[PDB]
Amino acid sequence: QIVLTRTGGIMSASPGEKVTMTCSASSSVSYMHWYQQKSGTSPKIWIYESSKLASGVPVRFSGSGSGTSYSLTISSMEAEDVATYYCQQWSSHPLTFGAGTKLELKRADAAPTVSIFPPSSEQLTSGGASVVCFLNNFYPKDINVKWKIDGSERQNGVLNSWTDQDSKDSTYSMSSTLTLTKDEYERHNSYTCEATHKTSTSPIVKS
Amino acid sequence: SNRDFLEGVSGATWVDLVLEGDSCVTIMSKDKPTIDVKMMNMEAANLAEVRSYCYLATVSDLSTKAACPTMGEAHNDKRADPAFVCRQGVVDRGWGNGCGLFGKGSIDTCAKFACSTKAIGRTILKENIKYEVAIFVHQAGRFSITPAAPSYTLKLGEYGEVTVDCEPRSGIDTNAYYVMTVGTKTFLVHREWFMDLNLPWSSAGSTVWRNRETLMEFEEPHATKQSVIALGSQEGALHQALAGAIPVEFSSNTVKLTSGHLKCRVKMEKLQL
Amino acid sequence: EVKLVESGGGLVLPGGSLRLSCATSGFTFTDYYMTWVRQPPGKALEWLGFIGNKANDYTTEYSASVKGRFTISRDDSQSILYLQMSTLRAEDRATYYCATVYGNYPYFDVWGVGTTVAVSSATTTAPSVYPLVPGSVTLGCLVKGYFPEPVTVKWNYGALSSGVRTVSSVLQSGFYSLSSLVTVPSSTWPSQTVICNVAHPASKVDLIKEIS
Repeated sequence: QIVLTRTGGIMSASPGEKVTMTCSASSSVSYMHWYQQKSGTSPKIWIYESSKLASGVPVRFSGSGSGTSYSLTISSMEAEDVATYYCQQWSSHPLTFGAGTKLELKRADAAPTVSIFPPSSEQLTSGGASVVCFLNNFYPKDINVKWKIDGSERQNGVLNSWTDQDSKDSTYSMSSTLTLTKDEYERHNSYTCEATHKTSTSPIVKS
Repeated sequence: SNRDFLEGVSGATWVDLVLEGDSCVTIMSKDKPTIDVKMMNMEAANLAEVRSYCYLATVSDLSTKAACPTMGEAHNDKRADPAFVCRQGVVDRGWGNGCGLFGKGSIDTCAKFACSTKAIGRTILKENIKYEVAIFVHQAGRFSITPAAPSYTLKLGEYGEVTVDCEPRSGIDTNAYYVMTVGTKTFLVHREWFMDLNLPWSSAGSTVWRNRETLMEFEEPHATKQSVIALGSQEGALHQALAGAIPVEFSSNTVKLTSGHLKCRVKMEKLQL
Repeated sequence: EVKLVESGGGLVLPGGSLRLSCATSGFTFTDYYMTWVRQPPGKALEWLGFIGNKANDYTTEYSASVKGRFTISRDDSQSILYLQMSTLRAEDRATYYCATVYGNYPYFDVWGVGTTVAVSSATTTAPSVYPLVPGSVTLGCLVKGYFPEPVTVKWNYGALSSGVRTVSSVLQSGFYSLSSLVTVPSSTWPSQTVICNVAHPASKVDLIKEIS
């Protein structure tokens, strides 16, 4: 089988900025197609027969390629171009896709709008509870999140949910949740969300 | 020859007579002169068109659209023009002709249909059939008689005149036969046999030939295009399967027959002693 | 325009079978080849097999991964595609897409919603939705203790669709957990209907809640 190893696993690009991903093939090839998939959406055909742009596709995009080396390039990066891009080969059997190149808009920063919600009584009924902090619209992605048992860094029972780049404003969002028991509400009193980023000198704590 | 011989009528001003495809009849009497009455001929007047078939089409304006596999149903744009006959087909395809996938590609072939020779079929009835009836006196002259206006008064001058009522029955089953015209020869086709022929046909003053494929060969496909021809003359193979019909002459928008006869009342009354 | 709506996704035990459907509309089905592609929960993108049209003897071709296991069939009479599946296992776990094929040099142009295929022996479970009430203003609905994925949340019956932030869900205790938050002017609360629709295709249920 002919394997399509994609160059540029993930990458960021500032608006107006020219972008280029590579499709390396483990064997000669006739043509290469490219698909665009926006988070949630099912793929879309975009570049076919190496360089012919699908319909609806902005003239900004373009594809070159011959033999084993192919690439597509966005002339001037833009927010609507934010997605994963896959290359397909046709010259041989079976049909092959690449792993995909994630394309992120490198925009301006934003304050992690931290929030929290007390354990909804519903589960406090049979010994069920866990505090959950929330961290919406914020850039860049990089962010350390922490809880504390009255000064005690707690890591046992903490799993997070890193979401993708919102399409309407290119921002992110995260969610963290502490867990061991529920019989532990009166068993302790100080809870914390010590979120640290680069859009604040002092690590945000809204808890 | 078939010059029959009668006698006025028992002290009356009339006679009832009958004629064949040729026969004439002399009518004698004491006082009034003798009158040779002949049925000269009968013809069909102004025949109207009912359906003309083609027997030598012309094919022009070729144009075959195509599509690989995975490119759906090839559609020829001319398929929107009535003058064109189109036959969607299928053909081998592959790399060798700009397709990345060997398989049956769609194809649509179009060609204009034109007619070069029509076999015009015509019809007749009572409102158009004439009957030549010559009349002599011992001076003469002829005339025609229709089922519409059967009678007729002939002024004979110093001899007098004569009314001639009539009943123009014939032999042919009117509204059961048609007047076919292949080439120059004209024939008499039998009702259905006519509108049962497999050929392209116009209708009543129509410009729309139907059942056209009959005369054009869609030849072996060919990735690029597809050859289409028109079949040779049918005149030949139309005369061959059309000799049992009645050979006739369509001389000048009229038709000579034979199966006819008149029963006429001859009002000799008006005749001078 | 074109319509490619998959159907027949659910949870099945390691070895079972399933027949996936792709009801199409907005075009002449028979005329076009057709294909199935699956996307694993890992982004990777696997072609499975395609099936020609009538005039091509319904020619089919399958990937090494599907030899024997599955076979694809075409209901040309109703514009329907099927992918009969047998003896599933860990790898077959994915989201299965149904696309038409097109172009001189074939490419999958119009894909479809996709449909979710989970393979495991664990048990179905109706989630535990709770009221994430504000202790402007930001609310939401917590959704824990459920299996298998996916769940579906909405607000105001699909109406309210701006400021909505329904996060991803992570595995733990053989369980999925997803959260959700949305925001409106602190002036229109609680002066308007605050409801979070939450459907669970696994146990075929819903819970029209309301965060008072």
